Amino acid sequence: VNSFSGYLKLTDNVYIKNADIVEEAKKVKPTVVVNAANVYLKHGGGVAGALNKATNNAMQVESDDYIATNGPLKVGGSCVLSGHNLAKHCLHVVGPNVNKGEDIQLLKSAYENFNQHEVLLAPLLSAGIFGADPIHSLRVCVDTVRTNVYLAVFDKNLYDKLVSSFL
Ligand SMILES: OC[C@@H]1CC2(CCC2)CN1c1ncnc2[nH]ccc12
Repeated sequence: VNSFSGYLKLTDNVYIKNADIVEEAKKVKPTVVVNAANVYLKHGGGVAGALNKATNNAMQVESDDYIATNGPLKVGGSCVLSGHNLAKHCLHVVGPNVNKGEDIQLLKSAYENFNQHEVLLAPLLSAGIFGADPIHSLRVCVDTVRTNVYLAVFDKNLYDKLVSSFL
């Protein structure tokens, strides 16, 4: 039993809800919140910009030190950093950005990072400003993640469409 509330159950382990991931994380304070990151951890817009603003830019400060030490992530890769005031840990995961020409096949690799954590609050990777089809992002998530994932979908039109089209 965990403290996630109001989710629709899609499969044995994947749940989905219409919610702002920032407000969800502040309420639940999960062990792991997933960020929709880029390889430079420049948290400018989308989910990443929203999560960072909620930390008063502390996420960006920590991220810049991480990059200065380790260099950029790989597309499809991830790193674990602090969850600041939002969660115990933030898993920064790089889904492909279709608007940069990145291979959509790397989306499965991105979701595989979730399997290293027993429970996560997460967005749909590569959705939104990353330019991939959110219906596709959901299918890959369901077919790749085996740990317990609670998906926060920002757009009502998307959320209702995601639910009504789910196979
Ligand atoms: O697939 C990620 C989706 C796609 C997006 C562009 C249209 C809606 C942003 N995003 C979010 N998902 C959950 N919580 C969020 N909080 C702030 C942004 C955000």
